[PDB]
Amino acid sequence: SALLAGTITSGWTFGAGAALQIPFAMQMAYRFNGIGVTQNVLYENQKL
Amino acid sequence: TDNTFVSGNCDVVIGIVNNTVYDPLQPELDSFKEELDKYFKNHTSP
Amino acid sequence: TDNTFVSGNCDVVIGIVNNTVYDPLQPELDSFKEELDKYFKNHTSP
Ligand SMILES: *[C@@H]1O[C@H](CO)[C@@H](O[C@@H]2O[C@H](CO)[C@@H](O[C@H]3O[C@H](CO)[C@@H](O)[C@H](O[C@H]4O[C@H](CO)[C@@H](O)[C@H](O)[C@@H]4O)[C@@H]3O)[C@H](O)[C@H]2NC(C)=O)[C@H](O)[C@H]1NC(C)=O
Ligand SMILES: *[C@@H]1O[C@H](CO)[C@@H](O[C@@H]2O[C@H](CO)[C@@H](O[C@H]3O[C@H](CO)[C@@H](O)[C@H](O[C@H]4O[C@H](CO)[C@@H](O)[C@H](O)[C@@H]4O)[C@@H]3O)[C@H](O)[C@H]2NC(C)=O)[C@H](O)[C@H]1NC(C)=O
Ligand SMILES: *[C@@H]1O[C@H](CO)[C@@H](O)[C@H](O)[C@H]1NC(C)=O
Ligand SMILES: *[C@@H]1O[C@H](CO)[C@@H](O)[C@H](O)[C@H]1NC(C)=O
Ligand SMILES: *[C@@H]1O[C@H](CO)[C@@H](O)[C@H](O)[C@H]1NC(C)=O
Ligand SMILES: *[C@@H]1O[C@H](CO)[C@@H](O)[C@H](O)[C@H]1NC(C)=O
Repeated sequence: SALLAGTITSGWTFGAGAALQIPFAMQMAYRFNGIGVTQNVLYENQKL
Repeated sequence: TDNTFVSGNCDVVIGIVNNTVYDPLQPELDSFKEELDKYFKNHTSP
Repeated sequence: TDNTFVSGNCDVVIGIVNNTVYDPLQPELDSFKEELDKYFKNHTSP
């Protein structure tokens, strides 16, 4: 529960240090950048 | 405009907010416009 | 010119094609030239 709760509320920050909150759509936008897809591709398709 | 990039319009992005985005080229042309203005001003005088 | 960077010329790259590259600064100065032109035209009038 702690690992899963930290993931959805803080992304990878809680592993690197103190758990810094971040909106999940904002977090998923950082993840899209991680795979080489521009973050606007998330926001423009967030519902899908 | 250098820190950011543009895609689409405001209707699609859930949670978008309103704030000005600085175009650094604008004042670099505005002072150019004022330089142009004063050149014209002086040119009327003689 | 913002989407692309430049290196060398058209003789070395195998498979290079011909296509225009938009420079967004050009029209931003072109309408500045038209603004300038009408200023001069109006200055001839009086
Ligand atoms: C970010 O900026 C956007 C653009 O500035 C804002 O969109 C604008 O939102 C306003 C308010 O909703 C809207 O105003 C008109 O909305 C109706 C047309 O869509 C029109 O009928 C309205 O006129 C009526 O209402 C006013 C009072 O609200 C009365 O005084 C009038 O007499 C009349 O009864 C009003 O004129 C703009 O049209 C709209 N512009 C665009 C381009 O969408 C965003 O709201 C803003 N977002 C945030 C979070 O600040
Ligand atoms: C991408 O664009 C490049 C530049 O726009 C093109 O390069 C140009 O290609 C043309 C045609 O191949 C070439 O034209 C002249 O080529 C000779 C000098 O190199 C010259 O002798 C030619 O004149 C003779 O030939 C013509 C018919 O070809 C006759 O009508 C004439 O009367 C005369 O006999 C011709 O004027 C350019 O020199 C060349 N420019 C450069 C900078 O290389 C690319 O071909 C083009 N590539 C693609 C895939 O579109
Ligand atoms: C955040 O949630 C509140 C409700 O708790 C809502 O009123 C608000 O519009 C939301 N803002 C964004 C950007 O999603
Ligand atoms: C204004 O015009 C005069 C010529 O009458 C010139 O000597 C002077 O340098 C000009 N100044 C400016 C700011 O254009
Ligand atoms: C690609 O192959 C075609 C024939 O299959 C050939 O005509 C063409 O020059 C080739 N282009 C490149 C860039 O190798
Ligand atoms: C042109 O000059 C007149 C004065 O003769 C002025 O009233 C008008 O605003 C000027 N227009 C422009 C576009 O410069």
